[PDB]
Amino acid sequence: RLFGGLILDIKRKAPFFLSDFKDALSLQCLASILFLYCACMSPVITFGGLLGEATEGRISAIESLFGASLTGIAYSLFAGQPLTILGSTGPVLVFEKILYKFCRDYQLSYLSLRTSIGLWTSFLCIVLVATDASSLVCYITRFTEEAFAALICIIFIYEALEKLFDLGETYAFNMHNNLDKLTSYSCVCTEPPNPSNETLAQWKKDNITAHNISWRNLTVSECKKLRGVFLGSACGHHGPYIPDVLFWCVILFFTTFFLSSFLKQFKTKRYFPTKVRSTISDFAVFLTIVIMVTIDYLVGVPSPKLHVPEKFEPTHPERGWIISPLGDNPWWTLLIAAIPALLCTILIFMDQQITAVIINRKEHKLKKGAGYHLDLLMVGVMLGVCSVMGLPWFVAATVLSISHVNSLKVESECSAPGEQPKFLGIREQRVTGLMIFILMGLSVFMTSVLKFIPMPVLYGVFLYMGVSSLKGIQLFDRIKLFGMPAKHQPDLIYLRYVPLWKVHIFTVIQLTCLVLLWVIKVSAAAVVFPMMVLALVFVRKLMDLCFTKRELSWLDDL
Amino acid sequence: RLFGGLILDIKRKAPFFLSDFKDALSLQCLASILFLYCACMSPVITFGGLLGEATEGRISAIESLFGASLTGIAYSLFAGQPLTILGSTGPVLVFEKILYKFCRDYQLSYLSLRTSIGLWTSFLCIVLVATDASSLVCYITRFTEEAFAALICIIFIYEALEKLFDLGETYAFNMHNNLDKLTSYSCVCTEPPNPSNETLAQWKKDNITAHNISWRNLTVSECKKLRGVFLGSACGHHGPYIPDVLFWCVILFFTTFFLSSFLKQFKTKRYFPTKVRSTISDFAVFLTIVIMVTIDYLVGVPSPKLHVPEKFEPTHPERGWIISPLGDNPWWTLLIAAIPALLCTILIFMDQQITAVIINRKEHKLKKGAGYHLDLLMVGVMLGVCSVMGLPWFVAATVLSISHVNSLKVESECSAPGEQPKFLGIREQRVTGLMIFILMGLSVFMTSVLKFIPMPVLYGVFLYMGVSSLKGIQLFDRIKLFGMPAKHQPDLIYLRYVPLWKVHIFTVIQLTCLVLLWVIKVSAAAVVFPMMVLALVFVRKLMDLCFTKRELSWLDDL
Ligand SMILES: *[C@@H]1O[C@H](CO)[C@@H](O[C@@H]2O[C@H](CO)[C@@H](O)[C@H](O)[C@H]2NC(C)=O)[C@H](O)[C@H]1NC(C)=O
Ligand SMILES: *[C@@H]1O[C@H](CO)[C@@H](O[C@@H]2O[C@H](CO)[C@@H](O)[C@H](O)[C@H]2NC(C)=O)[C@H](O)[C@H]1NC(C)=O
Ligand SMILES: *[C@@H]1O[C@H](CO)[C@@H](O[C@@H]2O[C@H](CO)[C@@H](O)[C@H](O)[C@H]2NC(C)=O)[C@H](O)[C@H]1NC(C)=O
Ligand SMILES: *[C@@H]1O[C@H](CO)[C@@H](O[C@@H]2O[C@H](CO)[C@@H](O)[C@H](O)[C@H]2NC(C)=O)[C@H](O)[C@H]1NC(C)=O
Ligand SMILES: *[C@@H]1O[C@H](CO)[C@@H](O)[C@H](O)[C@H]1NC(C)=O
Ligand SMILES: *[C@@H]1O[C@H](CO)[C@@H](O)[C@H](O)[C@H]1NC(C)=O
Ligand code: NA
Ligand code: NA
Ligand code: NA
Ligand code: NA
Ligand code: NA
Ligand code: NA
Repeated sequence: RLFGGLILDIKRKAPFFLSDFKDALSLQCLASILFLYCACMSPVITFGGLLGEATEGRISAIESLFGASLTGIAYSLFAGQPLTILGSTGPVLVFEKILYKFCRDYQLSYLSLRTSIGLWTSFLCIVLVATDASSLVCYITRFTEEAFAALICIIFIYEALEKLFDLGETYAFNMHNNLDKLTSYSCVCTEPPNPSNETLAQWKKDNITAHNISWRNLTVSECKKLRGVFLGSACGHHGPYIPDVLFWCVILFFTTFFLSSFLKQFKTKRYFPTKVRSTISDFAVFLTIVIMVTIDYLVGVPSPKLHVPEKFEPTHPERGWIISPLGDNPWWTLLIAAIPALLCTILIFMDQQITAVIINRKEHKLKKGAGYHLDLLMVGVMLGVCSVMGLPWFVAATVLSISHVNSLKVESECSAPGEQPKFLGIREQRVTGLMIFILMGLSVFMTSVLKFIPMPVLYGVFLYMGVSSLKGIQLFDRIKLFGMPAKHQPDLIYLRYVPLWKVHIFTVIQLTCLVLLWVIKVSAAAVVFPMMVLALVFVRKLMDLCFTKRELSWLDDL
Repeated sequence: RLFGGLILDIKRKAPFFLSDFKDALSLQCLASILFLYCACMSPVITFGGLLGEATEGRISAIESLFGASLTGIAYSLFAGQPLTILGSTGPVLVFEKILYKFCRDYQLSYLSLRTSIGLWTSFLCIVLVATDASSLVCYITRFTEEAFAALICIIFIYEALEKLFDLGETYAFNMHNNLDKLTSYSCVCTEPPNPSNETLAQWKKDNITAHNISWRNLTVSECKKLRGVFLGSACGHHGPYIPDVLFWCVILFFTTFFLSSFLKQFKTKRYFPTKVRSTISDFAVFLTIVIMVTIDYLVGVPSPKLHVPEKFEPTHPERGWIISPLGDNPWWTLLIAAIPALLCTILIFMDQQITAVIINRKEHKLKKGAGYHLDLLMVGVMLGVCSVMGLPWFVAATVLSISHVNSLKVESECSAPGEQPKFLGIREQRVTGLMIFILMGLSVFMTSVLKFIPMPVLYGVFLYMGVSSLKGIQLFDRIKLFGMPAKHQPDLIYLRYVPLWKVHIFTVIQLTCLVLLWVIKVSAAAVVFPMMVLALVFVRKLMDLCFTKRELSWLDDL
């Protein structure tokens, strides 16, 4: 029948609707909210700023904030597994870059074509929900759901490190200064000899006379605007050297990670009460942020800070929030815009479904059942709504969702004569995501407070999340201690039943696939990256050949 | 009889003399030498500089280096337990200060009186060796040998941290600068209006005319010498702000400690060969120094460096190395100088014997026997020699000796059946100390290489040594997990046979004594600090009262 899977999922999920809200009456829920609000805001603002730069000021940060708030609210209220956090995906930012120049190349209107493409993508997603294609989830095995996770976590860690490495270019220090000659250490703005006729043109259309302007007062920004030349002993590539800002950022970045790691380990200590070993051990990354913000405020070094937009009206002065599919375009662009819609729908479907498969793993001991058809239906509906309103596209994010799940773990009480309380289950609820995405939409009113949060602290939090998300994957348990290392082995039940060289070959097979994914990740096919989930399944099928089925579904499997 | 204990100790130690040299044919010996050379040099130079400042340039760093080399060589060649490292104690830099005002307030010669006092102290030490008073070692129990270790280690850690905290005063950064106004950020030396008549006097006896001198070129050191005034936007309390030197020092200090801790943990890893898990796991703090020196050289920020003196002749131009007891003093100062000799001999005897008791603990599983009379005899002989030559006094150091012993530990090669390799014994030898104290005396020729070692790296090494020396003390094993904490307990055999509240009272008794030692450590009695070892024994005697002897020598004396 049609819509049969959706009806079955709604019937399964309906009984637990009230329990989903009632189960959120503990402190760990507020701890997760405060943990994830800051860690989820920063990517949204960065993506919004990048898209506004790429689109000449059409889709800026405020539209990204509003779209994220709307999509998160309507996903947390009505969906399947509510522990999935929708988040702005890098890939998208690629799809606009080719699009806008395309709209610049011929003579087309960007917003109308984008809205038509989004509407047709939403229609195709609804059709896919009708056909019940999500049953293809039955084909994904542990092989993919333990490679993709490792690749995404490693990429996240590398991006977190690269974001810190980038700070050295903007804030360049002096590699060779004499501490005895500080009396002769200054930068001065002077007029440029024989300036380029381009700059002369600039001055003329700005009515700028070289002679009358005082040059010895112009500050760095004004000097760069007026195209001046710096002449001094503290000059650099472009602009005076910035003293002691980079190393303070490095100290902030590493101290935040180390302090969070230390504070998230009081559930193993013994010299404390039971209400102090689980109240500053579940609040490890919110106490860290406050402490580091206070330290940064006391020291007073001007490190980069978080800028949240203050206005509420749209960025472009003529962007009243509605976009008809066709207002300044020929009628055939609607019928041509459907061609990219198939690719976009397939890509979004595969990304959302692989994230849902990763989240609903059997090791998390889910009690309330999960549904895949409703997730895709609501993702498509909000994709259409966001496309009509002129808002950026949002799909599931893997690292954020894994960190959300890991923050609601429930552990038992004993552990000294035993160890690390046995994991009993994930706290199943719907208030955490709703509150996170409500607070995201209200950040326009709390700008005066969010301006005190330095960026290196957020980068350290990102690195901590990326490192902590690794714990749990089965891949590493082989990769770490099987391929090369030593001779003796741990228990590792799968060995209790199979040859060692077979395990080596199995690990090598996964490693080659991971390397291939990394190589073709950036390449020229980053546009169609997640489509590769259609390739690992083919390799898994072509593995029963030189593998007996017993070894096959004993060393993989689950 | 007379000298009986010395004869017995010589008879015990004679058989193993050749084995002591032959057992030093492994790599761990060179590893210990390279570990301890740098960690032992820096205190010597710092103490020498401080004493030269306090004595107006009579006993500078070069005399300290030469005295340390001589004393270490003659102690390693002929002594008892050769794992004790003689080192310049802090207490002395106080005697040799007061003894300076004196020789001035009155009208005495410093070197002659100091030599007479040292000679009489050496004579009293030889008499103590003759009387065989070192048998009083039989009275020291585990109670003291586990406080005086904990107190010394904690003091060492605090001093290592304070040495880093001190760097903020010399290199002061700017707590509030505007990054847009770097075009107006400079310091300028200008002539001081209505300068003090003191400075006028200075200029007159130096023939310095205010008018003709150019003030806009004088550098920071020249400006401070000429008593100028700084007038600019980058000025501070005294002198221009130093950009990005303090935070680089902090990064060096903490990175060295973290990297050393990480590198000294490859004896637990499993994904490496057996010749790479014990060649960069016993060379953990010498690879760290090289890596951090290379990083500091590549970055190029002018952090403080290690200054080793280059000259070989004595500091004062008339200090030909010999000092007759009386050359410019009345003949009764020799007979009066004996009064402080009793106190100095008692103090040195108690310090050396408590260090020897700590080192020769039964847990280290010493095979070759130890002797206490010969240690004191040779310490006294070299104290007399150093006093005659005009060199600073050297006695045993606790943290350095403990780190020397811990660096020669021999571990087994079986961690799979059981656990971490069971400690088999301390490698007993005499080449390590001899080579360390030979290399210390040759540092005057390798100044061009030692100048590249930054000081924060050495402070990080000091902190690592102070932290690692804590591991092993029984005190903490109670202090950590008995007094306040939780309800359940580990095995801890002493409990297998006694009341818990008794253990609490026992720990409280030790804590009160430790607090008293800390309080009277600085006080006004730091001169007579180690004499307190005569007080803990009295408390130990007055503990059998409200303690049955069974509980007493089951929880206490091991
Ligand atoms: C670059 O600036 C120069 C300097 O004013 C200008 O060069 C003139 O170029 C035109 C032809 O394009 C000539 O007829 C003039 O004689 C040139 N000026 C001189 C002083 O020789 C011009 O403004 C800029 N050059 C170009 C090619 O636009
Ligand atoms: C920069 O502008 C100021 C403002 O006129 C001038 O520099 C000095 O500013 C202070 C404070 O306002 C006053 O003593 C005088 O206005 C200026 N002192 C002088 C010129 O000796 C000046 O116009 C500009 N500075 C330079 C170097 O051109
Ligand atoms: C401090 O400098 C002042 C300024 O030159 C001097 O003060 C003179 O003090 C003597 C007595 O000590 C008087 O006879 C002079 O008349 C003082 N000078 C003036 C100008 O009044 C002197 O060099 C210094 N002061 C002292 C007390 O030594
Ligand atoms: C500092 O001494 C120098 C040396 O005479 C002078 O400053 C300039 O130095 C450069 C390089 O030697 C030369 O252009 C001239 O010697 C100086 N230029 C000038 C004075 O315009 C000057 O004597 C001193 N500087 C000041 C500011 O007094
Ligand atoms: C330059 O001069 C013109 C005419 O004199 C004037 O219209 C224009 O506004 C001036 N430029 C600026 C930036 O005001
Ligand atoms: C100052 O002048 C006197 C005599 O004119 C001279 O002896 C003295 O050397 C000069 N000062 C210096 C530092 O040379
Ligand atoms: Na990711
Ligand atoms: Na990231
Ligand atoms: Na994803
Ligand atoms: Na010490
Ligand atoms: Na120290
Ligand atoms: Na000592």
